[PDB]
Amino acid sequence: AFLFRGMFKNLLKEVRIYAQKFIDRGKDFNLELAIKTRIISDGLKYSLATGNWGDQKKAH
Amino acid sequence: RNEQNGAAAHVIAEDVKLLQFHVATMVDNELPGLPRAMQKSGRPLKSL
Amino acid sequence: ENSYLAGLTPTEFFFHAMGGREGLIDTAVKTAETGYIQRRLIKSMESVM
Amino acid sequence: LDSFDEFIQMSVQRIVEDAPPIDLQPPRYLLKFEQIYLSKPTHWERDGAPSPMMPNEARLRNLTYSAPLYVDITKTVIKEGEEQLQTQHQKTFIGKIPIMLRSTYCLLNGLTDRDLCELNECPLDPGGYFIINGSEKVLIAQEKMATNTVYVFAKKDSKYAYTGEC
DNA sequence: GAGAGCGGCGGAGCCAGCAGGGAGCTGGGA
RNA sequence: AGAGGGAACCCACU
DNA sequence: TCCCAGCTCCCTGCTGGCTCCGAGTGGGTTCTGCCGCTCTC
Repeated sequence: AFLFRGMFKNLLKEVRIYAQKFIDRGKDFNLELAIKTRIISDGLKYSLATGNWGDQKKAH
Repeated sequence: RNEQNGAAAHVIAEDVKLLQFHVATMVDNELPGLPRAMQKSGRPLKSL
Repeated sequence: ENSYLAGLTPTEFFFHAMGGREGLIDTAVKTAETGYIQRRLIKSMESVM
Repeated sequence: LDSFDEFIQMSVQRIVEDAPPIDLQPPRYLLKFEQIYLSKPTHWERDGAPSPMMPNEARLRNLTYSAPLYVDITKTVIKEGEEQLQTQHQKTFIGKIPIMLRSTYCLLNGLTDRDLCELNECPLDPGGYFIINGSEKVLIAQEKMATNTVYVFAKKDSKYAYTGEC
């Protein structure tokens, strides 16, 4: 749950960034291209595989 | 290149500041109070 | 109050484990400090002849 | 097994519902996440056809024993027209969650010894681990200081004679 | 348009350093 | 006809 | 000519910073950027 909270936060941040970038030109976005499952899936896989309990950028 | 063009006299101060960081961190990466040199994947560089 | 032949009673077993853990800890701990002391002494007096 | 079961049953839904709704605008756009769905573990081939994946096949082919996660999102659009149109994207795929073996969401749940032997699984295997890229991984419990309680300590060389923390 | 290549994003123990506090001399007035 | 790398982390031995 | 008040200067005490932390050895694992956008066939 400690990982999933931050990973859902990162998913929401990426969705917001993509949606804002797309609607700054005035067009309506699409949800499936906004959500990237790679963050949650690869982050959980990395944290379980390596044992470094956190983000990939902060191993120390 | 920026010395030939002349720049705006504060980009020169910015580049020399970043050149100061790059030269000194090659000699020593363990400077306190400064960001560590980063190439890749959360692993800091190994200085001399 | 019981010997090893009669068997330690479970409270005595737990207290004996508590006693032996201290010796295990001391054996694990003292090695690094002793090694550092030995290295410092040798590097101080290595060239005296 | 109970820790992972409680995680999947309650904590994922609680984290999803706890996050604030997305407000972003020139036209007012609202995003809300309502309900999560977790399917049984499955594997998509290069053709894309989904098939159930056994833990033994995951071990042999160096796969990850994971299950897809689907969430329901409601999108209400406001373009300054005084009415709003709501659109729901039911079962939106958002990621893969690795599944602890022999839990309530594993494919080996509730199976008999004959079924376990037919699936080439040891009946005496306790489970409780993850298969990540074919390697069996176990999560070790970490001790931490208890929260929400008042403790009083005393330090040696600190300027404070007595300190209480919570 | 597909292929693609590069452009960008804890603890313990010696030194330096400053700050506060007296001797001591010097110009001003007795 | 001498191939053929490295860092990090974990476990274990005396 | 000489008595004070004010400025000068050295020591003392305290705080912050830096470097160190046993010797060998056998296995295992993951990771070695990535999204993108102009560019080329």
